[PDB]
Amino acid sequence: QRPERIKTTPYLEGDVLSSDSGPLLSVFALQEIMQKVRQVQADYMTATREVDFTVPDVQKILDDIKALAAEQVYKIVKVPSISFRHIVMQSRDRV
Amino acid sequence: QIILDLKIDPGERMDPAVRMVAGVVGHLLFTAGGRFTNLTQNMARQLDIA
Amino acid sequence: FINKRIVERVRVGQILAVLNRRFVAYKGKMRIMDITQSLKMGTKLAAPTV
Repeated sequence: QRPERIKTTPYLEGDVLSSDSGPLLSVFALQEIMQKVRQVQADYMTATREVDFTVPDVQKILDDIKALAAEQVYKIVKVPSISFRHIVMQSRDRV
Repeated sequence: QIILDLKIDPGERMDPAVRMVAGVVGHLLFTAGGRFTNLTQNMARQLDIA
Repeated sequence: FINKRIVERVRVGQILAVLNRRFVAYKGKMRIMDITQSLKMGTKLAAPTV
């Protein structure tokens, strides 16, 4: 419905090669970054602390963050909690 | 935020015309100065040689 | 007769008097990597043929 996508001449019409999206490209970028450093450290001897360069699932993290917005930092009750109690000794006028 | 460099593979075998044509294409496809850049300096050097 | 000092009787308060050398150590969060073999990583460019 956008005016930019209206074509009145066949100059700009061509064949569809492939598709791409957001999450795929995010995961792809993370994989490309991790693979390079892993390969470089494999090809030459290195002295460093050991770190496993894995790739997480971005979509699950986004879903968890989205679900985190539905939590409540307060509670609704009918009576407040007890703050003072008493101990009864053998006396009858002092506690 | 992301810049490009050239990949070197001994297993790759290609016609030299591909490299010479990519030399022309790179100057029309990329930005290499002023306010920002898409390329490293070595990549620009290789494109100039091509 | 050898002028070097090989064995010497010292007091217990004198033991830590041999600490007089400057040592430099690299942080464990850094990395040290030997890239000598990287100087032979290259590819030959073939000339156009017939």
